Amino acid sequence: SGFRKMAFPSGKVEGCMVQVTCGTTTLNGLWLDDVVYCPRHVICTSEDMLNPNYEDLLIRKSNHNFLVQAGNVQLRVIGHSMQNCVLKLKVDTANPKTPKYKFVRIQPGQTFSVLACYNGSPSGVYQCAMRPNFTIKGSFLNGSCGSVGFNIDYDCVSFCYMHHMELPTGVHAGTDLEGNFYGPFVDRQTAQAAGTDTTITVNVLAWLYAAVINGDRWFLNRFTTTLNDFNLVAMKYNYEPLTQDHVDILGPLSAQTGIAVLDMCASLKELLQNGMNGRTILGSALLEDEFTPFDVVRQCSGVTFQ
Amino acid sequence: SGFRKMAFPSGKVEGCMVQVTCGTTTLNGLWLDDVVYCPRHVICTSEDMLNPNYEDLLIRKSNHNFLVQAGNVQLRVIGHSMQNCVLKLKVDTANPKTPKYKFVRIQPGQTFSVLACYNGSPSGVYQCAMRPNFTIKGSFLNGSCGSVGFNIDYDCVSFCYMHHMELPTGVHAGTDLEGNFYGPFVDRQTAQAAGTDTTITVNVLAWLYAAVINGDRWFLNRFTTTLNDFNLVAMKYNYEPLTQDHVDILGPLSAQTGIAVLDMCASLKELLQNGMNGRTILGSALLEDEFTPFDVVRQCSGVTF
Ligand SMILES: CNC(=O)C1(N2C[C@]3(CCN(c4cncc5ccccc45)C3=O)c3cc(Cl)ccc3C2=O)CC1
Ligand SMILES: CNC(=O)C1(N2C[C@]3(CCN(c4cncc5ccccc45)C3=O)c3cc(Cl)ccc3C2=O)CC1
Ligand SMILES: [Cl-]
Repeated sequence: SGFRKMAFPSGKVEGCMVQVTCGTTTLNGLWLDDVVYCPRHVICTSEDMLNPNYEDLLIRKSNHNFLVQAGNVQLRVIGHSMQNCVLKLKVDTANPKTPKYKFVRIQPGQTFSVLACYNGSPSGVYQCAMRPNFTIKGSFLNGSCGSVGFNIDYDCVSFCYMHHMELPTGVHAGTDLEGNFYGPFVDRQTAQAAGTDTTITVNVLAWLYAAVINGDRWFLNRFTTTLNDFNLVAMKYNYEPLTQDHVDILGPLSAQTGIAVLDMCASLKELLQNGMNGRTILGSALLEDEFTPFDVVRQCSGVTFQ
Repeated sequence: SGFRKMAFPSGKVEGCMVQVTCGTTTLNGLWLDDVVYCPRHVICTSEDMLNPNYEDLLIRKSNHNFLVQAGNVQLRVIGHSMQNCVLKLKVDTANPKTPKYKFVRIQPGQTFSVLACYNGSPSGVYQCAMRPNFTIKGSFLNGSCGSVGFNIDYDCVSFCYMHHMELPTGVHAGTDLEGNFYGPFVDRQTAQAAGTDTTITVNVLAWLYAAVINGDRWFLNRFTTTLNDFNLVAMKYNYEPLTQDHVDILGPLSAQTGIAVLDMCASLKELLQNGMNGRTILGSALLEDEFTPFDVVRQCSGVTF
């Protein structure tokens, strides 16, 4: 019993974190095999950030201008290249702690663990979701760039995020491990803003199923709804549209609890209209949207507390 | 910017988790140097759990009855002994991944990271607090016993909790690494319950300071209070009493924000009496009490390990 915001054990990622320095700029790097991946803005000064010409800044750099530090050991940079917004530094030593890994690009609504790092040293681990507006509500200070997001399903680490910047509303933007940004963001200090965010409906439904599994049913009602009528209500509360894909995805949780997806949608419609009236669901007074259907299945018991 | 429930990086603890099997019972063990620590109930059958005489159950076991597995390698048990509610299995190999460590017993209100494990394999990491009623609001299933709680102080892992059981309300009970339970619990299948819980006042105040540091200031007011008047109100709402030690502990956060501790206490009094009126603090409609003053300072400064 219990339901917590749970991160993957971070050890496999801790053994990959290094410090990358170019002149006066220092940030974090991810060392996998003989390559160190890091944000390309490590070659920029604060003045370059308004309209940087990365190709022009990079061509003036040699391998020996990049200082990579792994623990207390200096790695030797033997090559460099840029791939989108990421810099790939070829080093003379393969990481002996390199886990089994893949680079995966995630979709909005998907969750991941973040290992926040400073100066190549891990400081903390927390759970995050890719918001529908392609930002993440992380906890990062100056020096955290190059910190990564990942999932570890079945002992293989799937790296999905590298941290690049904080927007004016305090939310965060970054790229996949191929340097492609999530959202319409650029690694430029030009005026940028997070778009209006919405609630991840499929995740709130998954979390309502987690509460039924753990033994709570107070929020259920005798009603059902159509998918279209549910979406007309959801969008009035700034909730993302629920698609047939989301309904299909919620199938296993629906079978385990015996509550049809559109019946759970009717409960969600009622919760949005009435609020909680002093009650909580899994220790929360707000409807949680940062647990996916997959996260609920992973954490919750396979036996519903009927 | 941003404020998340953050755990310590778990790698140093991951390298210590092993699987311990005694007959049909399998649970987790902590392998430090040449000793594997685990809950002593690993030696009980379901019937034994009703009224166990652990010394009598243990005397009937030999070293080979304990199967310890580290990854895909079997560890050879060369000795065994009991210390309170923990079983210490002496093995023939010292853990090459043993970090610098200490066993520490924590007080209610203190937070720690839990590395939830099943079959000796880590599955997740989360942050939680020792409740004033000595239980923890964890997330554990059958097979999680022997999972540990810890904090990191520079390079040293301070182990503070080992998981033993789940109470009827779904909350959890366990021991320090010396086998002494937190709370009036026993490792027996008998009628036991979590007592009435209270809110950790010093932690709520720390989290209000974290919110101010992050730009959430709507709850601040021109008023102040005395410590005694605040405690009379806090008692009415099932909040733990605030002591002069708690006030001293909140000093740095008070200096950084310019909001005196008793000034923040007046803000907390108004929130208890009136609620939030449709507003949230750090994305929460409830007053959060699982962040200590130290956790707030650490997350708002980026302390590394
Ligand atoms: C909040 N940002 C800023 O004040 C500044 N900034 C800097 C930066 C790099 C570091 N960094 C941060 C990343 N995460 C958290 C942070 C917290 C507090 C300060 C900075 C942080 C950035 O955002 C950056 C990178 C890129 Cl690719 C594009 C633009 C910027 C940028 O705007 C200084 C001007
Ligand atoms: C909820 N518990 C139970 O139904 C049972 N139980 C078993 C147990 C050992 C495992 N375990 C659990 C530990 N954390 C989470 C759990 C989730 C779901 C089932 C069990 C869990 C226990 O509590 C145990 C240990 C001790 Cl030292 C004292 C008594 C018990 C005990 O009562 C079965 C009867
Ligand atoms: Cl995805």
